[PDB]
Amino acid sequence: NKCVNFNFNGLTGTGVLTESNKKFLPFQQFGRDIADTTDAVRDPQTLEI
Amino acid sequence: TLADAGFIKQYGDCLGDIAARDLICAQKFNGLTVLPPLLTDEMIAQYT
Amino acid sequence: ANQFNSAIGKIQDSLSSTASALGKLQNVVNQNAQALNTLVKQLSSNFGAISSVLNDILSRLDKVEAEVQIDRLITGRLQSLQTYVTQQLIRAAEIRA
Amino acid sequence: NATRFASVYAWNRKRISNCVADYSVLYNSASFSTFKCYGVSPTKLNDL
Amino acid sequence: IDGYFKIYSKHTPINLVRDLPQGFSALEPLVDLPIGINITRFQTLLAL
Ligand SMILES: *[C@@H]1O[C@H](CO)[C@@H](O)[C@H](O)[C@H]1NC(C)=O
Ligand SMILES: *[C@@H]1O[C@H](CO)[C@@H](O)[C@H](O)[C@H]1NC(C)=O
Repeated sequence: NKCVNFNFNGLTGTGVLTESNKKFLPFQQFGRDIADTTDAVRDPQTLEI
Repeated sequence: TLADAGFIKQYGDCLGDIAARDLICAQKFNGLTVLPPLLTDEMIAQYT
Repeated sequence: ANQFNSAIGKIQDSLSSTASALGKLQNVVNQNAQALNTLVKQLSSNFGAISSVLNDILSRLDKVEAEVQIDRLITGRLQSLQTYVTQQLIRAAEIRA
Repeated sequence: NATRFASVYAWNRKRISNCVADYSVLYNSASFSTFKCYGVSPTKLNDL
Repeated sequence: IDGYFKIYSKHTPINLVRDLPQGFSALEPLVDLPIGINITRFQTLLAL
């Protein structure tokens, strides 16, 4: 809920992280928007989205 | 059917689901903006 | 009067029933939308850089090995804007007319 | 530091997984002539 | 693909006697393993 310089696994960017309702299936790690920009990620330590 | 009119995209919708289904949040997020016409759809109806 | 009141009646019925009546206006909204969707789609291109993502260059290469990759993305994205702004400038003249 | 390597003709492969890589160990060694890379820059390898 | 082999799969109940069903569904991944071999040929396995 705060603006941050995130890195997940090397996927460096800048954003406000927020809790997702997107139903990622067990195999998935990133989710992308029409522009081919990531807009969701499963956290590598605690697997919430 | 309108691809937005530049009105009030205050992240109440553009954070969450509609940011995934609507093209216009992706356009916004890539630095492309749509701006309102000076005269509202009420003011053109008044001149008419 | 009765012929006028009937004809204004058919204007409602025509606009209400047919799909095509406002096609000249829908085609402007469609061309404005298509070009913005294309200008966004262009961002996904490599242009010959190792990634379409600006951060995936800056997080894999040093401050010299990146500049050539980044200049490819600048050249490609800038020519994408010059295309869009040419289309919209030319299009503007059609709407002005 | 394998005792004896394979021949270039029969070249060996190892899958390295589920472990931490510290390439700065390799890069901080004086031992190598050659440490040349083709899709990453070696000092960034540790950030990834 | 390129030094991996992987399996995608799905289960659905249906009531068709001897024909593959009209409809649509997509197979999720179930495993990947890096066997890295020259495959050409295959056979199925079953029990009495
Ligand atoms: C590593 O992450 C798991 C959850 O995936 C957590 O339960 C565990 O406590 C972490 N490891 C250590 C050493 O704490
Ligand atoms: C795999 O083996 C077959 C049979 O000897 C041979 O025809 C084929 O060229 C080989 N392909 C590869 C990629 O080794």
